[PDB]
Amino acid sequence: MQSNAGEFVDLYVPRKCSASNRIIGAKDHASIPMNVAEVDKVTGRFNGQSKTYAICGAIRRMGESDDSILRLAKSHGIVSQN
Amino acid sequence: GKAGDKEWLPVTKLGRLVKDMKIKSLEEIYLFSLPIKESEIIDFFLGAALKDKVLKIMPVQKQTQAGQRTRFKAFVAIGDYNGHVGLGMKCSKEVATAIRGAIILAKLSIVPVRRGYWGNKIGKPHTVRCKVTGRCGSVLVRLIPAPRGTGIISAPVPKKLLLMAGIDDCYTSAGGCTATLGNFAKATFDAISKTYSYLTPDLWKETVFTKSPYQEFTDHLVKTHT
Amino acid sequence: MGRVRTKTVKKAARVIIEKYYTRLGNDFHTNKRVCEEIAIIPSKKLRNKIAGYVTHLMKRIQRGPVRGISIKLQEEERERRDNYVPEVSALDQEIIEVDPDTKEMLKLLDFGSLSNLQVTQPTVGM
Amino acid sequence: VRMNVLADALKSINNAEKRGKRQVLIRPCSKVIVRFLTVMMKHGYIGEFEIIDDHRAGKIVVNLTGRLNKCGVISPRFDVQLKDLEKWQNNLLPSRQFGFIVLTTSAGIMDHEEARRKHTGGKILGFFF
Amino acid sequence: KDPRRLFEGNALLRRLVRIGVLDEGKMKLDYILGLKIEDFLERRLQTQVFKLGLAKSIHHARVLI
Amino acid sequence: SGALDVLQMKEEDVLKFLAAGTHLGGTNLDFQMEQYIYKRKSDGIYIINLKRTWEKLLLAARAIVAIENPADVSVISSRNTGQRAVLKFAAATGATPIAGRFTPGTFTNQIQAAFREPRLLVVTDPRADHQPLTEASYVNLPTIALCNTDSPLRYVDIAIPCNNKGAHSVGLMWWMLAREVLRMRGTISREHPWEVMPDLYFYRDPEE
RNA sequence: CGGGAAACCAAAGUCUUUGGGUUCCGGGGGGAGUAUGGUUGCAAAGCUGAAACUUAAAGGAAUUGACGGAAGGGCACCACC
Repeated sequence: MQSNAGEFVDLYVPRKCSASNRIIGAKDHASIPMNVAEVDKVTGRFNGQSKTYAICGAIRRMGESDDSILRLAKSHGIVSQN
Repeated sequence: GKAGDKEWLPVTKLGRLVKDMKIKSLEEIYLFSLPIKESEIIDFFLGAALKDKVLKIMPVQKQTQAGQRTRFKAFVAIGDYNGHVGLGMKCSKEVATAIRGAIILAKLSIVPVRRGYWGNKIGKPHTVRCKVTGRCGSVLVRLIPAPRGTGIISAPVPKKLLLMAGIDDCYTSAGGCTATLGNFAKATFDAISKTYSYLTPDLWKETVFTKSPYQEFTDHLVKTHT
Repeated sequence: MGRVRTKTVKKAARVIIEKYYTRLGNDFHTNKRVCEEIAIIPSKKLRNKIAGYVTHLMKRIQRGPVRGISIKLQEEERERRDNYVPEVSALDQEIIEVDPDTKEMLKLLDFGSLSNLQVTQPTVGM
Repeated sequence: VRMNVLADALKSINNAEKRGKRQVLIRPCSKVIVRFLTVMMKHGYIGEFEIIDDHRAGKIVVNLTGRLNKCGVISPRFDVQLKDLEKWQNNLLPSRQFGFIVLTTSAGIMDHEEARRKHTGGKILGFFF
Repeated sequence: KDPRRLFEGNALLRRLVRIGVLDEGKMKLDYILGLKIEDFLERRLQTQVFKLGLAKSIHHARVLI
Repeated sequence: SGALDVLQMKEEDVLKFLAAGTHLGGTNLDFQMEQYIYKRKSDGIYIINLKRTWEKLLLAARAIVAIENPADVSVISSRNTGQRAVLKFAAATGATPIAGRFTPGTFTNQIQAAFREPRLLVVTDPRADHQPLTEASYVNLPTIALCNTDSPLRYVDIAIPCNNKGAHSVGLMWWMLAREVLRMRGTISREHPWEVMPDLYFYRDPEE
């Protein structure tokens, strides 16, 4: 949303679904993401450091949010042979 | 002014962050898509310097045992002039309450508007990024971007809503029973709100995004009560 | 019947009992005195009607926990009861008896286990 | 039966993206479908696609992101006169700025921007944004 | 660059500027689009004969003229 | 694997699971659950993928850690088989509770006396606990859930396939979650075994 | 999902983001399927089908009472027993 002199105008840049790459817009409160903890490898020891995904109202109402998370979590770990 | 400010106290964590000066703009709420249940939140973050215009009064009624009943319905719109607006309809026993509640309802509903450039983007957005339409029970309003000086070409009621929204120039076409005002304003309200939903190519790329002020402020938003 | 206690009364009874159980009693005569000490009630007939219904409750509570009333002592009693656990029941006794496939469930799960086979017959819907 | 084949491919796509789908199998495909899928691709509105070869007419798999609000087809394929292109994009595009009208000209199936630059014109195929 | 746009655009601008109605950055078409009535109204006699003392009223001005 | 090793399967657990008869799965699959399914037993019944049941449970556990204030993860059950179960989970991990008649207007509706703003809901039957699952979707709160093969997938992100027909399957899975979360961001340390007997989770019930 | 004014509708969906093929009928309500000419019919009638004039609502859907010689309901010696 540039303006004349490369300036950034209007007022915000919305987050985009983690499954459908579609704008979460802005009053659709039937939607939320999901912070997964990073682990200090080895195992346990929750260390931050979120691995995070945002899922749209749409996907969730269509009886996905879950799987989407899995394509999301495995593709970037953890989660394997799902 | 001096009348003795109330004592808002918040039900909601979102509210605590706002009063604490932890949340400062609605954008945070909008990006997070936090629901807003306490009207004061809207009041503190914006609304200050936001003006509410009452659109309509028309009465209705329904039948009692021993005959009749009748009551007042008020249609209220709220918005600064830039980028924020809300719409609220209420029916109540008394005009004042109907208006007073309507305003509250309008504020809760406040919505983002994405305002854009008819084409050559100099000196900040005059119109709308794309063309967005909204329908409410057979009335449908279509907003179209227009060149500068075009202004809001809409019916008076719609012009008023679009005005508060902060749109400078826009073309409109309306189909359906335009007469039923509650419907027409509602559709236009849906239309404007749809601008944020449009994905343009500018938007195509993504983002660490945010952690949510709810999470960072979490302690802050569990005070010392219960 | 004709005497159905109204909420203003019934509420007070639930009320007192919640904050008064170990104080209150089995007997009308005494709670009635107690309502003077632990509550401010405007007419004597009301206070009587209250004492009376709350006693009907105490009589009932002291014979089985009653649908919506909680007191510190009753919580403690349930707490202690809610401990029980024997020799224990599964065992299940030497050797699990499987339905097979459930046998093939372990067999193809990389898992040793105790055994027994009796799993055959199909198998109608409804 | 079938009059056109493009219109089916486009619709199939649109319903895929509307569902929340990330792939589609269109059938049966054609040189024109490829060319249109291709113009879309150059611009970002779809990912990569693949023509599978049944011994028949073809089947395409399109992998789609989600930048696509709509890809429509215009029927019939009206003739356009260089200053009817200006009239078309306004009729059916979101802002002057973006979205493409894609037509077929003597010098190739192209988006109207490429049309304006070449300085040729022709008959209108469809659009997207 | 379109001979029609160039030849007539520049002319509209130059005409709009001779009368002071319009200014240079304006003085392109992108700016006339973002213009208004006062800008014309400001150039009539009447308001000038005020604007340099020689009337002291938009009033006086019109009866003077 | 992933996070790197020890965290994998452990026969010890695959033993508790098979014992508790989790994997047994519903005769009616349901479409969104098809992935969980390992194989269909003869005489109709499906074998859930314990390996899959396992890993997701861990994925669940991890999402429960990362919530900073442990209290505001709500473990929920109106089902009896899961009532002591969740009460126990809430005792160990921070985790506030919601058993029995969920009470409508608990997430929407400030005014109410069971008003809660969780940052994570964990539900045990998405069909029995449909109210909480719906209310949660009125206010942007993620959901872990107990799902057998034929449970509603609407508004639930993250499933852990179970059996939820019942027994100890509901007991063990809540147990293992609390066991897992205490390990992560907690302080069990040494994704080594339990001083707590898993029976402690598990339904009570009646009396003669 | 989405549609529709709703009742409803997996088609009445993919319709203002309005464009897959083709065919038919309607443009407030009455006058009227009437007059009149043509046509078909043994006949009874059928098809095509106006106007003058008349009139500001005709109509649809949902909502709620009122009311029922509709169904289950009750309550009272201003009801019966």
